[PDB]
Amino acid sequence: LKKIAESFEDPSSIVVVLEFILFALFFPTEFNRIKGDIQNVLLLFFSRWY
Amino acid sequence: TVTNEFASRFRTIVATLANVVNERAVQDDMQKATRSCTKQWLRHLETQFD
Repeated sequence: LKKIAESFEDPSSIVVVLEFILFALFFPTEFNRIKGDIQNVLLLFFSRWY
Repeated sequence: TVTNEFASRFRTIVATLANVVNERAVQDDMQKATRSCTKQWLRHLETQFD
C-alpha cells in the first residue's frame, strides 16, 4: 500500500478511512492483498479516536 | 510498540485538560466557535507531541 500520512486530528480525516472502506468494496481482492499495511493506518485512527 | 507510551500519556493529559477547559468554557458562557478553536489547538498540540 502507498503510504498515507494521516494524523487523524480533525473529524474530516475520516475522508481517508472512507477511502479504505471503498477499497474493500470496489476491489475486495487487492484490498485483501494490502490489508495490514492499511491496518497500520487504521490503528493510528483508532488509537486517536477510540 | 506501535504507539509511544509518552505520547499516549500526554494525550490523556490533554484529555483531562481539555475537559477542564470545556467545563470552564460552559460555566463562563463562551461561544461555541472559540471553544472549537481551543479544542482544535489542543488536538494540534496532541499530534505535535505524537
